[PDB]
Amino acid sequence: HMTEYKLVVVGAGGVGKSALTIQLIQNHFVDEYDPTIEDSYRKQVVIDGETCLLDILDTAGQEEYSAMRDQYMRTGEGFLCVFAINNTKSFEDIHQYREQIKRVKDSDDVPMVLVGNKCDLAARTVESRQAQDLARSYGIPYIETSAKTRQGVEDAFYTLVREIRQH
Amino acid sequence: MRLPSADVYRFAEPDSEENIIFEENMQPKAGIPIIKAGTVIKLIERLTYHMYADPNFVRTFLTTYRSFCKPQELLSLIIERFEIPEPEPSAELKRFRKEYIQPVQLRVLNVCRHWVEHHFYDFERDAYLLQRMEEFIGTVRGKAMKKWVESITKIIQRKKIAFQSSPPTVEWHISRPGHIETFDLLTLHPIEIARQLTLLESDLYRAVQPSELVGSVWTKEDKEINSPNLLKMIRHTTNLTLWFEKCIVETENLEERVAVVSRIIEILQVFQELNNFNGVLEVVSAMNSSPVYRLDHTFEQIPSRQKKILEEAHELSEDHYKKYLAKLRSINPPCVPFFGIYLTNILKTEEGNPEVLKRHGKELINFSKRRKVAEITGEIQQYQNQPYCLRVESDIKRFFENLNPMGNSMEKEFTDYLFNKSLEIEPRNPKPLPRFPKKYSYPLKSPGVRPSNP
Ligand SMILES: Nc1ccc(S(=O)(=O)N2CCCCC2=O)cc1
Repeated sequence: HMTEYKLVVVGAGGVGKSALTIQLIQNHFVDEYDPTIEDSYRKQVVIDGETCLLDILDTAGQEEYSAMRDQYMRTGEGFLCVFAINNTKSFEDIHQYREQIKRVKDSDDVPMVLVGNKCDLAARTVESRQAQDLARSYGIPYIETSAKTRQGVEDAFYTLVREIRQH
Repeated sequence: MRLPSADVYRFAEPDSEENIIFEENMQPKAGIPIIKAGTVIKLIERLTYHMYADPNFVRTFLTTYRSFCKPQELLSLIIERFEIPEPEPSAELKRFRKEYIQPVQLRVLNVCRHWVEHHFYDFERDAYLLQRMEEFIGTVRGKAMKKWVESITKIIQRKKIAFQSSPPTVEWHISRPGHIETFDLLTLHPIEIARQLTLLESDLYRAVQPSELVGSVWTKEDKEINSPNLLKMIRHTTNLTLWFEKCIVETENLEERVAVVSRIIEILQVFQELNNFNGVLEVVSAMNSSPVYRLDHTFEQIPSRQKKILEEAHELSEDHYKKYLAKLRSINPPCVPFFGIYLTNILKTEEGNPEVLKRHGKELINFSKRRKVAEITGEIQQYQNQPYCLRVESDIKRFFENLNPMGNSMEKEFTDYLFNKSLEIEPRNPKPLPRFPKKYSYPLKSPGVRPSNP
């Protein structure tokens, strides 16, 4: 069988976090998503010559169920920690998301990427250097993505698979 | 038919690829085409179509129109639709009045009636919208319309003013009726804890309206204004999960903690039998939490039957809720679904599909996206109709409504307290297992989950 990677998207609600996985799964060119089917969260990809399947969990909309997160944090193999570049509180929330994941995994070395998402035309409040400094203090990569153009989306998920592979 | 010109009546402009598009299939039971997209004028024309009634489209349109059309703009458009001029000049005028004017005017009143009956909150939130509706309904003249005009006035006035055999006997264990001061996880009867929480959770589930969900409003900055019932339902769930975790880790004596965990799995069994999936997942989330999941000495002592009950319950959420979904589909009401799945599906449907479609450079409202949202809200509504045949015990209810495990602590401080309690009661290896004194003066033996009387 080809390797299956269980990926988990974590981050603040209300700031377009769902666009990351939606854009990955959409071929680009097609704007017609059904979240009720397997193909909406399972994607066969080829990364550095090696074929694999990405099984992505994104519970966007369920952030108020704050006592239900430990389950997916325990099963997930890699985490995309997402904040919106126009929302400082979403950036400041990353620290606790990472602390929970570490606690649940019982480890300081968990495959993880920091993702800065440009979710709309509004003004940037988190500079790339602040986000790069935070990512370096955690020992993880930083990737900026655009929700409108799909730029960086592939790189955010592929970099995470490389972190799992190199763990 | 010879309809008037577009310059005198906007809804007479003929259909084209530039103003209306359809899905390939027909409405399953009606044989009616499914609208994929259209200009608002074409959507209003089809909302009040002369050739036939379209209740599915009317229902969907009224549940979801606010993302592309304001309530004040809709009322104008349906009033404009009702004011049909006669074509520029008999046999033509007699058939036009009976096959176009009369049916369109009657479909407008049907939209007004359904609007006031099922989406009265638009009128409650905007008193001037109700003024204009009452004015317009007062101007309607005709014996044909009179009956429908009177029905709308009765719904308005009522909206402004604002059944089984015997339920099972209430179960009691250590705590007796009225001894509210001793009510707790182990002293209340496990059957009755589950019944009362299912009643509470059923009512919280039933109070959630589509106005709290359409447009993903529970995730936006005004969520506390627009989705209060949804957020009360989610907060109760979270609170019960934290209460179960707190009951466990604050029971420092191992034997007592085994009795606590075992009692919660018995509550889970009753939740499973009542089809309270929200309650099942409250328990599963507590068992899967960081403080509880690591209590190996506690789980070692749990009887096999209860380990298997918990394991089948844990399996419901695996693989994107695959087993949960199959099970919810297989059962019939009464039930308490897990709301979270619907929230993600509504949100991802709204964020993953475009608001507008473009055909020959013209913007068409993507109606199919709205229909997908209305199908999720319709599925939610299907489970809110059937109540439980269980009696309310006012004091147990009040006990569960007023639970506050966190107290005055913030979320981080409290979950850090639970985890550090877990570490104290069962230290990480190779620290030895300490012993702790017992805290419960009453017996730990459960009465079981089989009802005590016929
Ligand atoms: N990517 C992924 C991560 C976690 C999982 S799960 O089976 O743990 N799970 C538990 C939480 C709710 C949904 C779910 O599927 C599956 C795929």
